[PDB]
Amino acid sequence: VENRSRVGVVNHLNGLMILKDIGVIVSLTSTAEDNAFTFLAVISSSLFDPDPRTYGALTKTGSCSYAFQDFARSNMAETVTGAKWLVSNGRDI
Amino acid sequence: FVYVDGNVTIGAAVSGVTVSGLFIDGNLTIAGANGTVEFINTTVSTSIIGTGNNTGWFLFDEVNADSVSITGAGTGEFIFRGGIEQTDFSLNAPSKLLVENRSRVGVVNHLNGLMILKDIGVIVSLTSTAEDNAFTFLAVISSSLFDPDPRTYGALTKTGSCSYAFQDFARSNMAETVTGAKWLVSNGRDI
Amino acid sequence: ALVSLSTLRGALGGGSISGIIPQEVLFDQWRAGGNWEVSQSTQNRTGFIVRSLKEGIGITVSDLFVATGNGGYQSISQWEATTFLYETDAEGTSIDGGRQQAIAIVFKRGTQWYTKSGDVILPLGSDDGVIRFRTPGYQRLTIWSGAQL
Amino acid sequence: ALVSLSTLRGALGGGSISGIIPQEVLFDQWRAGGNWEVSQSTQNRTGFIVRSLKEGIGITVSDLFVATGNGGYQSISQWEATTFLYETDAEGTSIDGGRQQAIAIVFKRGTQWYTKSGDVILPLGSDDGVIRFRTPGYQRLTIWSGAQL
Amino acid sequence: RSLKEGIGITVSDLFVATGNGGYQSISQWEATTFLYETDAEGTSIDGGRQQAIAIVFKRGTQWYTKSGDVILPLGSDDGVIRFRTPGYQRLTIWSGAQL
Repeated sequence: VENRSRVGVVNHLNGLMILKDIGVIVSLTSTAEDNAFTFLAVISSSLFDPDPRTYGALTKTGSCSYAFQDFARSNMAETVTGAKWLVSNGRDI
Repeated sequence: FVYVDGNVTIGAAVSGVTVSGLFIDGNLTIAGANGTVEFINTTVSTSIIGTGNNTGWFLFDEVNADSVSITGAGTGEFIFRGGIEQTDFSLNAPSKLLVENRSRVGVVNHLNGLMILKDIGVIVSLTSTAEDNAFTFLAVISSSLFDPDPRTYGALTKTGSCSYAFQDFARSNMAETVTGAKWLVSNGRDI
Repeated sequence: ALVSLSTLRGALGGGSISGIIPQEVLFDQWRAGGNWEVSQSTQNRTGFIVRSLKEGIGITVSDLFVATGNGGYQSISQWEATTFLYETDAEGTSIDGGRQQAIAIVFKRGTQWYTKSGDVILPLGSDDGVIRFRTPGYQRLTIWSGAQL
Repeated sequence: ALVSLSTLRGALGGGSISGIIPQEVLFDQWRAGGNWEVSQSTQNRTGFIVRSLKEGIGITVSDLFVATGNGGYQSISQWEATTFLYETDAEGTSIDGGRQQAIAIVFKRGTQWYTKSGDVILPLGSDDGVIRFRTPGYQRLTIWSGAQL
Repeated sequence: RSLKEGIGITVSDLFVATGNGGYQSISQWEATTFLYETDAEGTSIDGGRQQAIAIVFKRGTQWYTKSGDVILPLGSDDGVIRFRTPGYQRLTIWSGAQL
């Protein structure tokens, strides 16, 4: 899924999901279990609606591996399951 | 190839229109419209203009334009996309403005309304002086002011008071001044 | 007609700046010995002032516990800027007046947030999605929330 | 455009003396060593009650700051009615201490009575005619009538 | 505000009035604490109230002041406001609008 100004609710229970260049996401939930085909990737997307200025929910309990990149969301505490991967380089500024 | 010599206007309360494959040699006024419009593969030799009361959603695709202007008390949603020309923008209205997937954009002015800059290769310059209201907010996403050639930075200026939120917005690293509530939309847990 | 006066600057006499008027007296008699209490009537009455007071540095500390016929007594010092002392047997006294407790409130108004100390109002700016609390170490901190009433 | 009335109540308000009421607990801990700050989201909320509670008579005193996500800190203690202290070469003998006054006020709003402790609003249940005032012995317990100015 | 500094001999006390009105007592209506020293000779110590602050606000052509949660009517808008507090204090006045 790519190049959209909005998307509704997303549930990931299996398979490979790539969310790329997304304006606003109402909420994301997933429960996929680690294997050779279940993975989650997010690129240039947010859970923050510019209006009326609220943060969308997030939840991931499954064990499937994943990797975030600029997945803007709440800056508060959080908790995620599965083996995260770091892709952001960190040489800038 | 098709050539048109004149102006095209969407009359008051019009809806359901669709256009494609035309080279319009004049303005394109959109006033009093009720939304549900869609332009494709079109060119304009002058400035698109919108005034009066507007509702609904408008779409322009691959619509090269010399400039764009929005005014009035309308509260519609203008959506842009594509194009290969350095277009200008200026929004003074309570409408909502969206721009995405463009290689360039000329000067940009933000007096009122809600402007969302998304996925722009380069911006010549940006400005903003709006005021706080439930319809006003400035948000930018994945766009840089630094032109690769001749390797310079476009200016930035925000003296108004409307809130805002930057995510992945490359600009002059030098210290500067910005006015208005800021949201830390991005996340640092992952660098 | 259009108007903006009827907004927070509405026709009211200005916000809700009101303190129980120092109304007439009702009762004043002092008692030693065991705990003592009296009662009054709400008939044709909508407020009272209580000034329970210590005298003669007695062991008992000044306190206020107020109840109606049904409800239980409320704790007043429990929401006070209490001050203790660092009573020490040391020959070189370091008995400081350590501030036992401190309490403050943060509430919302439209796109503005305000915190109030005593009667002074501290403006905090515009909405940003987050609040921050900073305190020194070795204390205990609690935070609640509730309706604005 | 149209604005929901309830939303207007978040902007307007006044007339009757008002304040916050404790309704939930969001965070609570005790910590020794370095200072420690916290954050709270402003989403769907309108008020917080924060208490800097000091245990024992330890080295460091209780203090409080407040700020938004990017605002500047405000020191509540900067505006108060503070009780000072000073010590001579005293050898550390028993001290009186203890609070002196318990002055407060009470008020009623239709279905329920109330009394304002600092800025926290204390429920007093329904109205049943009978009022109660309690304080230990050796105390001055003056009372008055009162009205919502 | 009137702040005694250090161990000032004169404690902090604040009295306010109108241009031609009587003095109203603030310290009369505060929830204070005290620390009386020991009867043991030589164990001298000093403490009490050092910071005092008051609020003044107009309601029409009248001036009203609030202490604790008690409103003391100073008087009408006679034109001037009188104040009194002991010495060795750093008297201070700000402009405070209503909310």
